[PDB]
Amino acid sequence: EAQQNDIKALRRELELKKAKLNELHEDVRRKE
Amino acid sequence: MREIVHIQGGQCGNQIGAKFWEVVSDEHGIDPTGTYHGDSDLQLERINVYFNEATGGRYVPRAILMDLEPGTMDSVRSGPYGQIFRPDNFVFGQTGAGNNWAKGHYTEGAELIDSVLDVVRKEAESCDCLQGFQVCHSLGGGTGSGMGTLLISKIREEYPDRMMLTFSVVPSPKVSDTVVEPYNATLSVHQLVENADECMVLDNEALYDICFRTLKLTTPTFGDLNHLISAVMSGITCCLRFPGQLNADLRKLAVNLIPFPRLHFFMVGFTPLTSRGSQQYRALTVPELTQQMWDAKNMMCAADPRHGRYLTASALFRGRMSTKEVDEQMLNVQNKNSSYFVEWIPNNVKSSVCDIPPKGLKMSATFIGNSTAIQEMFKRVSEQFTAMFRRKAFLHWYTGEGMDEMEFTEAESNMNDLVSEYQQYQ
Amino acid sequence: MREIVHIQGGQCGNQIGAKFWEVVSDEHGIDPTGTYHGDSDLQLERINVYFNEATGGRYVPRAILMDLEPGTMDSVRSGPYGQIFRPDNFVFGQTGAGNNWAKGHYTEGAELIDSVLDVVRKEAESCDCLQGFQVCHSLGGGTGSGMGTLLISKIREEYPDRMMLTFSVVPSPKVSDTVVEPYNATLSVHQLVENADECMVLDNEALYDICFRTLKLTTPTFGDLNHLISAVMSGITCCLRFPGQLNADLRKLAVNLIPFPRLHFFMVGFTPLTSRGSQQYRALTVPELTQQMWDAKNMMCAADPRHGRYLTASALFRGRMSTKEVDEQMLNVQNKNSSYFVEWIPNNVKSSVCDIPPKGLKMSATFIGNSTAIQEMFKRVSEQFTAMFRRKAFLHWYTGEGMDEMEFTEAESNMNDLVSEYQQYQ
Amino acid sequence: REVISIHIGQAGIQVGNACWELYCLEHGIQPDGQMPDAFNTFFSETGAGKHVPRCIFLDLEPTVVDEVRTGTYRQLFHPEQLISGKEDAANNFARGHYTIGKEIVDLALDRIRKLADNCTGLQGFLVFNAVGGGTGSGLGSLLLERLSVDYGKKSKLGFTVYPSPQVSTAVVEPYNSVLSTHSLLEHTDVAVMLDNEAIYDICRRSLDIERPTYTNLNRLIAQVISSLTASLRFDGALNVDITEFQTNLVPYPRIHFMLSSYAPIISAEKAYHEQLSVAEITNAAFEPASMMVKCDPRHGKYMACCLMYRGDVVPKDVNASVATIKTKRTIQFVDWCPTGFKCGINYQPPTVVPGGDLAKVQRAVCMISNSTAIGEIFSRLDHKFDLMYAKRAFVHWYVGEGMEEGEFSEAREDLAALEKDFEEVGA
Amino acid sequence: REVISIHIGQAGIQVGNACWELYCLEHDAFNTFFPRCIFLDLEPTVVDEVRTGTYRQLFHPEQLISGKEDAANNFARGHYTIGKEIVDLALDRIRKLADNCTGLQGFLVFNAVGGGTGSGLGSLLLERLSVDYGKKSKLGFTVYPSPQVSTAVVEPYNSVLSTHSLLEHTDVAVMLDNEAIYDICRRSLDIERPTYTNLNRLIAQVISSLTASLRFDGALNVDITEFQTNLVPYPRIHFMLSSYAPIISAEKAYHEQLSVAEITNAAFEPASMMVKCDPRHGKYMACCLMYRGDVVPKDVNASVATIKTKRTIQFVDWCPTGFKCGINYQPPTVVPGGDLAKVQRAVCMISNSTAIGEIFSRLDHKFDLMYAKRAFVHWYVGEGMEEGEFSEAREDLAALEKDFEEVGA
Ligand SMILES: Nc1nc2c(ncn2[C@@H]2O[C@H](COP(=O)(O)OP(=O)(O)OP(=O)(O)O)[C@@H](O)[C@H]2O)c(=O)[nH]1
Ligand SMILES: Nc1nc2c(ncn2[C@@H]2O[C@H](COP(=O)(O)OP(=O)(O)OP(=O)(O)O)[C@@H](O)[C@H]2O)c(=O)[nH]1
Ligand SMILES: Nc1nc2c(ncn2[C@@H]2O[C@H](COP(=O)(O)OP(=O)(O)O)[C@@H](O)[C@H]2O)c(=O)[nH]1
Ligand SMILES: Nc1nc2c(ncn2[C@@H]2O[C@H](COP(=O)(O)OP(=O)(O)O)[C@@H](O)[C@H]2O)c(=O)[nH]1
Ligand SMILES: [Mg+2]
Repeated sequence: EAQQNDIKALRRELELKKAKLNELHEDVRRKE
Repeated sequence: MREIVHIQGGQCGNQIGAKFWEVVSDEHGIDPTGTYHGDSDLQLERINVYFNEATGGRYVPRAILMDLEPGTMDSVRSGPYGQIFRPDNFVFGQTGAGNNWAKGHYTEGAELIDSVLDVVRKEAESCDCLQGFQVCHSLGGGTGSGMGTLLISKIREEYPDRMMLTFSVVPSPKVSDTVVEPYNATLSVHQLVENADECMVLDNEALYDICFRTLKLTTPTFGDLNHLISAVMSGITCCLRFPGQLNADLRKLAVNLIPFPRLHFFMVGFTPLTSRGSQQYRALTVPELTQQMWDAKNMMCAADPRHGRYLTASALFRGRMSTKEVDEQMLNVQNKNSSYFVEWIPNNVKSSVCDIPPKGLKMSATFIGNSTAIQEMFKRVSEQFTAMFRRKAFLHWYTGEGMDEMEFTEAESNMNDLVSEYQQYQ
Repeated sequence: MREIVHIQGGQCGNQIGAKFWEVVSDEHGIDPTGTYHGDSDLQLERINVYFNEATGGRYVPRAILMDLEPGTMDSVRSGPYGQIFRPDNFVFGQTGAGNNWAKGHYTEGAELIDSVLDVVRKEAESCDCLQGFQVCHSLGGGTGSGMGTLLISKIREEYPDRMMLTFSVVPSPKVSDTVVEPYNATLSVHQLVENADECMVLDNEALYDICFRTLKLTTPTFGDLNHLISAVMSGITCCLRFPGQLNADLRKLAVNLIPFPRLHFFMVGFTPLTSRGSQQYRALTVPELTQQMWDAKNMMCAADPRHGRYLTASALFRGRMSTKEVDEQMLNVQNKNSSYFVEWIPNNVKSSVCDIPPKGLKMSATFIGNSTAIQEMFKRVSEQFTAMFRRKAFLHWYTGEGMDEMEFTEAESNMNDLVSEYQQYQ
Repeated sequence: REVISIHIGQAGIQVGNACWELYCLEHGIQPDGQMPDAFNTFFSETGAGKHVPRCIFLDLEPTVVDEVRTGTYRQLFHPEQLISGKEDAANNFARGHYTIGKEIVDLALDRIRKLADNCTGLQGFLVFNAVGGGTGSGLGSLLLERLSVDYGKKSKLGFTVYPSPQVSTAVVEPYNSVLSTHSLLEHTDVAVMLDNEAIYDICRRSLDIERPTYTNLNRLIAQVISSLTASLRFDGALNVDITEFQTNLVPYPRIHFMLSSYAPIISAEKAYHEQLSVAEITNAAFEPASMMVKCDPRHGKYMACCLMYRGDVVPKDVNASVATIKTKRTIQFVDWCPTGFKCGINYQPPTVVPGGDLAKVQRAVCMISNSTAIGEIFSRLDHKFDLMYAKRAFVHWYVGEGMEEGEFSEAREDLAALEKDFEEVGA
Repeated sequence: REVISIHIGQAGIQVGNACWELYCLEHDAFNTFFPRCIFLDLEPTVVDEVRTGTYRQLFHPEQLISGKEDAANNFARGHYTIGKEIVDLALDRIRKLADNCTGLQGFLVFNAVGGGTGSGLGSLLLERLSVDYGKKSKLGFTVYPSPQVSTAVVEPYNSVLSTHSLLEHTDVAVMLDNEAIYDICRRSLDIERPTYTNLNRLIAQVISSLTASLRFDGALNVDITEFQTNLVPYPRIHFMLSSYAPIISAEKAYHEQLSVAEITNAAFEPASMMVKCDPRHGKYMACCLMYRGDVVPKDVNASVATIKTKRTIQFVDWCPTGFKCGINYQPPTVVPGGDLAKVQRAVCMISNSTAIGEIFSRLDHKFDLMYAKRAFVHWYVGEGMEEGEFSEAREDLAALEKDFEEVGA
């Protein structure tokens, strides 16, 4: 059960990081 | 002109097809007795794609029911839109496979597949310019999966140039009805990767989940789930039946969403889907349709697309709408969520607009994303398959029927090399 | 174009917001069904600020209800104008905090606030140009104070460049509904001074005083209190919805009334507010609105400003008025009582006029004064906080949830230096 | 010859609503834009019988612009002219000069270019703004900066509204006035001040209106502009142009601030019982009970004065009347200037608009003078601006927008230097 | 004198459905059009909308050609597999259309290169027309895919493979994007939500303005052979930016004072080009100005002088006389339900420059990225193609880029 919690935490962190990355990419496109 | 022959297999195929012919007959304005009673002119000129004029305005569907148990045939014949089929098209065995893929693929199929092929041939050459065949079946059952799969292989041997659609449901461990689901689904996919043209993957978890969350139904019987699947199938072949500002046939969608020949497993979604209590609290605009389309909690598969990347995507729109709004919305979702899309492919979204909405609605949409998140289920299945096959559970029920150990190893091999190629292209 | 998304938290927030949406919808001529039935074209020009057109005259309010117990949600859908809210905007927990700021800010908030954030995001991106957010809540309860304050902090780090109004009633010893009022108020104010752009102090004691003398009501239920608060909220944002000879928007008011980033606690009053027995004997001119505006017994807080000094003040006038009269009245009340005003700022009063009165009156006004006397509440609350915390009363319900002791000491220090810093500029 | 008129801010375009109202009612054009050649200075002709004004309304808040889009004159104004932003500067000079100004002034410029290109003998521009706000102050100064670098030699008549000494509506307006004048100093060629308390007192005493709104204020401002452009629009016995004021009234390239007045502002009843001639209106134009800026020229000394005369006026008595003023000793002129007057007479009387509170007068005088009493107002502004700046009140809003503490001190000493400049020319 | 028009594809015949509506509404002057047309497509859905539409009796039944099944956004399918059975029937009709004619100026073709029918059998029709007639002009007004606005996925493959034949087959090729036209309808026509119908209406305006010289007598007439000389300085550089003025609504038109000087200017700003490219990066090689309606030669003469003396735009060092004017007397007509107001005079400008060299370079990367990983190539190869023609079409556009850079210097 412990490893299951690790899975559902790492994906959520991974998801937040991917969303931040998209924001940065969008800003570069607008600024260029 | 362009022709679609319908083939339904097994209990799942028959009941899904029953609801399908209900909604298509209403769209073309045909009564349960078989005679035209519609109002608009538009509903007459494109009924040959699905019907045949017999005599005295009797339009009979171009369908083939196929199973091994009479309960499904009698339930079909009993209900409304049951007396519109030709009784000769109810090709029907007698013994029954019963969730044994070997029975439906080697023993019992061997005496039925001859009769179905006779009917489908006579029904195929009856029309002039065939567009393709349309099959609805399952991958957990025996007479649906095994016989339907064998029928797919024989058909692709005879007609190798014609198109082929397969609406197939796959089993998931959260909704697991039979015990031998992995043994069936793994072998069934082995044949689907080499025989079908494209497969629109379905599942019951997402369907039950959709009716809970978005539709907020209380008792979602199979009728409502089959109603949703039918609405998807009507949306995918609305371009042939009605004029639009931009048309996209079956072949047109296939070439724009399949970048490599073995990468033909899709996810499907339908919009708009709203609760009955909130149907009047909403607008009907293209941006609203797009927000509900690209929601990951709206696919009709239990595979979250945000767990991977989209290779391509498709949006078939129906209704009087401005094409500019269509392209701007597709471009907007292509720029803001840049990481979820593949990089060495710009323009991962093909779009199309038809001018006739489904009956009762103003504007609808159908989404077909070819993502690389679909590989989780194949891994989600293969881990179960190995769990049984490491220790030969239930294996003798198939071995004493003809399958040898090399067949299961081959099915694992094809499953494993497939999940690696999805992982490669992500 | 300029847009306000509305957020109601807790039981206090839900009744205040309920009577608020009735008052605005009645101003814009929208019936309980939610369809337009007004006459003037002017009422349609500025409905984008608070509503969205759905279909066929259906206007839905741009509000989000957020609480923890379903009694408030069902009481909202029961009453009139209850059928206008979109049912999806009823984001909602199930367990209940119950007058425990730690339960409202650490345990139940951590799983509800992602949901309320997602609704707010859709409501913010659904519109084009945000003017600000509008949050109504209390400071004594738990599901309003702790959760709402966490929502404020989360939103401010998301959209940092937009305004934000929060209307908060605060506890007082004479109206003491719960026992842990200071432990909730002191921690809530600590977060408000560092997050909110501007706050509008309210209290229930002054509202009861208004209903006794000015309204002369027999049975002042909560409906009338919410009626007064709603009239104030409509009065301040009237400038964005209607044109006038001198328009003053929310940001224009904020920069004109806040001299220093920590001095953003205002006391509010509204005129005319007269009993039905004396409403017949009255006249409607500018001087009679002012000398009822600037009366100390009309403020909606229990902080008498003549026990302090005025930094700045503002009046928002509604109705066809002469701007010369408006300015000379502000000049007269500032020249006579010069001691009550700050000395190193001349012309302490910002004034504006709008040309649309509320229905039922010919001329009205709305006063917003940023005095220094608001520190009476901070000392008045902090001593009760100290009286329990010196002896560790009720502490374990806060401590055993995740909070430690330095949180209370830091909160004490910040509230204490705040009342100290108000006193220095005094 | 043509002159285009630009309006910035809430007060700016409201003033324009009264001006173009007065213009069409003077030249006999209905609000829809068609007649039932002197209109060529302000209206360009489509060639299909439709006349369009040479003006651009622009501001940052869409409220005041869109009642104009739906009033009676929906069809008079070309749509592109009525520029409108999306959100207001909110009484914040920096916000109008750097944050929001930088997006909107470039659209105004590439508009105003084709207004000038349609013109042939462009006499100049004339701008309307109130310095108390953020739009009229911030992007107004920014617009004047870019106008000076574009044209330079063309006149820019600035009819500005300064904040009143005691009657005020905003609280950060001392900051806005000082920073705005810092650039209005070296850009506007001829800048006319129009206070608000002075106009309030005129409507209270002269027009005997005890309850005036902004409508009457804007009405009489349009009357002064009409009296000032009649010399350009129509022929008279002795006319002047807009390039005449550049030379004849400002002795030094930094002293350009004029006190305006107009006579006779008389209600409908006094005119019936009172007499109009040139001598008494020449008198009434000088008394401080009829000035448009709260200052007293009795405390100052005149450099040069200007006198617009409208209606049935012969030139012999304007000379005799100005002679009587010079022989009086209540007002005195600077030692360096022996002659201090610039006179002008035009044939057409001022027309009246229905609904206004101005009577139909046979003759009128519009006086525009330059003095040193204007130095007292600027000093009066410095006391209360410096009053709050030392403690750094309200500075955090402007510096949060992207400014610093440097521009306050450097703008402060520049206008402080101007105080010393005014005192040394008066000696 | 007559000129016949061919329409290919979903985009081609919808453009024609608006173009012919304008021709009938506009009308011995008719002799050049009255129709001398052919619609042809592989999908029968859009052609048979015409067969039952309002213009049932207007078109002779045979004219409306229609295949059996679509090429489905597949250049190879519409050029090798399915084209081979319908193209022969089409051109063996167009021949007898030309035999009906006596003084044929030329043909004009309408196609979009993104699709399979517009691109594939477009080029196939062009190749048999070039070997059959050779000398007669064939004006091709094509629709190239936009850089950022896009509806298909494999359209880079189609656009490159179509261009390789559009070079040496058509005589005068006018680019038209969809984003640029969308921007035009958004900016000038202030239509915030446009559809394909509005685009096709103003495309017809451009076509009508360049054939009105044949139809009606003007002060300075210009034939189709005139564009052949005056705008293409090299046999392989014929790609024209288009523009039109005044594109204006019904209310704004009355308010503004349309004249010759300002519309000659407005037809030169990049805010009014029919192709998404910035000619500020390029240098004008030649310009052509069709004036319709109320035009005296003086103000058009004065207007080209002001353009030459401006420095916001530059010309090549080769042409001091870098213009070709043309004046016709009859004003442009209007369609009920159309959005363009009636104007005394209008200008359709067709130029040639090096800004077009940017669109090909922009196109190259998108095609290059997909081709490197061999995306979608298996569809085209199984249709009948090979890897040879993909790589060789790639190097043809590479040569064209160097060509524009060399001539522009
Ligand atoms: N004389 C005169 N002054 C006016 C009128 N309307 C507004 N004002 C003045 O304008 C000043 C404030 O500026 P506004 O024009 O109202 O607002 P703004 O300049 O656009 O600046 P923002 O409020 O930030 O948009 C006030 O001090 C008024 O004195 C008017 O009708 N006549
Ligand atoms: N301007 C304009 N362009 C159109 C129109 N219809 C389609 N297009 C363009 O055509 C391109 C795709 O080709 P289509 O014409 O739709 O289809 P096709 O050329 O016949 O090829 P197939 O789909 O295989 O039949 C898209 O990129 C659109 O931009 C139209 O009505 N007007
Ligand atoms: N959506 C849907 N799924 C069905 C229906 N009937 C059966 N299934 C699914 O089919 C699977 C069993 O397939 P089965 O009916 O035994 O196939 P067959 O025996 O080969 O005909 C189960 O997982 C069910 O969830 C139906 O009416 N609708
Ligand atoms: N003005 C007003 N105040 C209310 C109303 N209902 C509750 N309150 C105030 O709410 C305070 C207690 O907060 P509570 O409702 O428990 O907040 P919550 O539990 O966080 O939602 C009391 O001091 C009341 O004065 C109402 O209808 N109107
Ligand atoms: Mg097509």
